[PDB]
Amino acid sequence: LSRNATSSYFLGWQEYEKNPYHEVHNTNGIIQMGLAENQLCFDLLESWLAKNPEAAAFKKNGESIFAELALFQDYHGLPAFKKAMVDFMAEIRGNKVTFDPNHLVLTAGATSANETFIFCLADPGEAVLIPTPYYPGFDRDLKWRTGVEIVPIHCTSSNGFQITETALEEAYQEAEKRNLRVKGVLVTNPSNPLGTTMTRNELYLLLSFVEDKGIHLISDEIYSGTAFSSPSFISVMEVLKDSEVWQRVHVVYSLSKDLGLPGFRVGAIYSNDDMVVAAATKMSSFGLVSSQTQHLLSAMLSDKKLTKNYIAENHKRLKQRQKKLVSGLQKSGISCLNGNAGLFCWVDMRHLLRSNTFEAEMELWKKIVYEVHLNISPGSSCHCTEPGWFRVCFANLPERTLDLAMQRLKAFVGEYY
Amino acid sequence: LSRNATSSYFLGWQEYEKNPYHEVHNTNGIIQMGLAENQLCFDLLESWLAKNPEAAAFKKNGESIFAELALFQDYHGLPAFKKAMVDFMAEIRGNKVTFDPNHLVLTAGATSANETFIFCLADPGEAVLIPTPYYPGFDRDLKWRTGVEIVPIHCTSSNGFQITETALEEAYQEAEKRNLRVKGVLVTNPSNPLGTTMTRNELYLLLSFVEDKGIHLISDEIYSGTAFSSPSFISVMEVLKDSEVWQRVHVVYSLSKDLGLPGFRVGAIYSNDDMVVAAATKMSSFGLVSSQTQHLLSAMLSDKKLTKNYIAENHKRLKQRQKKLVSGLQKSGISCLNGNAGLFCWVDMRHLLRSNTFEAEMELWKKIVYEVHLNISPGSSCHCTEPGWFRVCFANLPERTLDLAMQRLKAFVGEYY
Ligand SMILES: *CC[C@H](NCc1c(COP(=O)(O)O)cnc(C)c1O)C(=O)O
Ligand SMILES: *CC[C@H](NCc1c(COP(=O)(O)O)cnc(C)c1O)C(=O)O
Ligand SMILES: [K+]
Ligand code: NI
Ligand code: NI
Ligand code: NI
Ligand code: NI
Repeated sequence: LSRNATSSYFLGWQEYEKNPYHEVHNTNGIIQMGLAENQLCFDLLESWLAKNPEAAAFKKNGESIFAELALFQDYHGLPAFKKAMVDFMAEIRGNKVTFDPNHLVLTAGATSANETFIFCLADPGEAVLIPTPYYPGFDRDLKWRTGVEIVPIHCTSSNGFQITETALEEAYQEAEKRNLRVKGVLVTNPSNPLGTTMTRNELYLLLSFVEDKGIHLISDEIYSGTAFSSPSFISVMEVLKDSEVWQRVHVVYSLSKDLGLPGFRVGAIYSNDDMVVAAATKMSSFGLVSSQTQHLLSAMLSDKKLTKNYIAENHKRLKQRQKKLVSGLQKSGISCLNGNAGLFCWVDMRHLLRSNTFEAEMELWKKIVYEVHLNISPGSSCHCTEPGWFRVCFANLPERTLDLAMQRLKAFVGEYY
Repeated sequence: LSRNATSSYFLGWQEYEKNPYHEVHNTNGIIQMGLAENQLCFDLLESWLAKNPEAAAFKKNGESIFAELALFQDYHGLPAFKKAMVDFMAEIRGNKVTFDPNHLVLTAGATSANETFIFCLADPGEAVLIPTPYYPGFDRDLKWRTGVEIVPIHCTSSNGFQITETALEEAYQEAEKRNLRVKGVLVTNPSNPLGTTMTRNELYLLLSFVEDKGIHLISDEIYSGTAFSSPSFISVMEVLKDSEVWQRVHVVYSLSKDLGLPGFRVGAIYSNDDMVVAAATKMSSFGLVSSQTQHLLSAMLSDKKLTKNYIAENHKRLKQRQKKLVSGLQKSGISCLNGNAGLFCWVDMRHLLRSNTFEAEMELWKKIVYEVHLNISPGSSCHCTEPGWFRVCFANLPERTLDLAMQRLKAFVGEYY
């Protein structure tokens, strides 16, 4: 084959499938708390669909448009869907910001949109700065086929894993050291795996740093609609609304996490740079969104009654579900980073480490997966600077199963501590 | 931006949108005969859908499976859909060959599957051999992000644009000359833009050549279901059915052309090499097929009554439509390559060239688009070795519009010749 053709986050995931938990067929199975999915609000969608069958019937205004959709492969995207998307994104941001649909580019999921953005701004050998801890999938998405390098901006629990001027300069000094040409910074807001919204000061800090370095800022806002608690979610685009730096600020979105439709593969890129758009637009040809899905979500995201109620009901259920995990953890004497967003909790299990090393982290992880039968993501998998932290997903399973996981966890700790 | 971020086939296409033809709003518009789309058999699908609403209703065996689909993002693909796909591909090949679903990899269209295959077999700087003329989109799909080079295997009208032992060695000698490492040959069977099925002798010739060079063979069989006339379509996989070369034979498929659903973005890769599959599989994450589309086509492609009737009715309508273009052309004294497949005719307009040059070809093309108001693909756009040839699509428009195009063409020739 070729070079391109030739961790724990992916292993635990594969182990889960080798022996998945089932409330009837396999009660001693592995419980999956390692995938950030949101299955809480399906009933609201399932209900709406069964009563609004026209979208799925390839019909518009009553008349069939099956032929038009079957042929639609325009890499510019279905216009009705792009408008519905930019309004939904505006609604999530309290309508404090507005997006132009001619500047929105659809992609098959955010996995496809992040890689695409890398291909547009960084040539092989070049580099991007990314705050750690970060989504484990980034190592694959952003590097495998682009040949670009990620230089970590380290963050510690000292200041709640926030981004500091110190970390930024330090990460950039590491780039210059390795003679790597830094093309930009890619941040996740709200943060995965932290489950925290970025503060306005962090945002201004990023905007200033990339203004002094003449580089790009990419904000992965896929969890923007999962901000179920104060403070408020602040889009990087809102911070620009209060010279030439805005042409270097970009947004990556997806309907995978707030709507819980990762299977439909709807992602997007939004940039103010007319050039980035045109190039990203052309690249979407490699991963367009099914026109069938575009038309369906175009009808759903157009029902302002459905979206207003969905957002409010999702925040509510997320918050309730989050407290149930926190309390379940507090029950075993385990604390979490104070999070107000995401579909997971960044958990502090340092006090359970044999030693302050990653080797010890690994060991604790193995036991949890092979003994407690729970799949969670270790912090080294997220490139966290300090051992002991784990990401635990709480919205990808039934409440009762969540309780079960907690019990198996309480037993374990009260079984070795 | 970056290097990656920074012809006539694409221009004529853009001109068409700047002034598209319309049988009511714009009769002097440009007629599109440059896009190989099949709108002939939509009625059969549209009809089936309106009477089998469950697929589009996210329901299986009566029960809702909306939640399961919404969450399905497995890069291994929905199993029911993969089985339905491998049987449909088997049916198109007269069930003379069988495909294993664990060896089939889904991608968002064949555009996504061809690039992916390039990333798996060729490292940047390396090369692939491709018979000309070939699909203009290949220059973008296979080279833009892979950095791989295409070395043309020239074919002339002398022997009906078939592939000869001479052309193969010659193309390979050109590679060695440019110190390019040849990784394989990528062929289109049936051929685009020729609209001809590959003969068994050509297939054996390719299998032998790649066996002597120790390289891979990729067969783009996206038009396999558009073989509406004798001789029969012969899959490269059938030729292998009558030592270690089969592990280097691969197939690229799509539902864009036989089913006429380019908008749904369903593509696939099939290889016998367990290693290629696993790697292609991982790469599909960048362009997965919407689970909604997978489930819909899983029901449709499972109705053996629908598929048997669709295939037979499609061949029939294609053949009838093809003769209508040939006769329309013969009417202006224009001949075509004797084609038995595809959604287009490879037309000989050499006798209309001011001179035997491409400059003259360009000139004839400009006039046709700007004067006759017809969009067709010139042969240089396909990297044809001899000027004067044009690809004309006949299945992407209403019969009456097709007649109109013919009239405007007859007038033109009888207006300058
Ligand atoms: C649901 C997986 C979750 N996060 C994934 C993810 C993506 C991929 O999303 P998609 O749109 O479905 O391709 C892109 N960006 C980020 C920042 C994340 O987290 C997880 O398990 O972490
Ligand atoms: C319908 C366009 C037609 N051929 C396209 C094409 C593709 C892309 O197909 P998709 O599956 O929709 O991404 C891939 N391979 C080949 C060989 C062709 O021709 C055209 O206008 O030529
Ligand atoms: K897709
Ligand atoms: Ni367009
Ligand atoms: Ni603009
Ligand atoms: Ni899988
Ligand atoms: Ni096998």
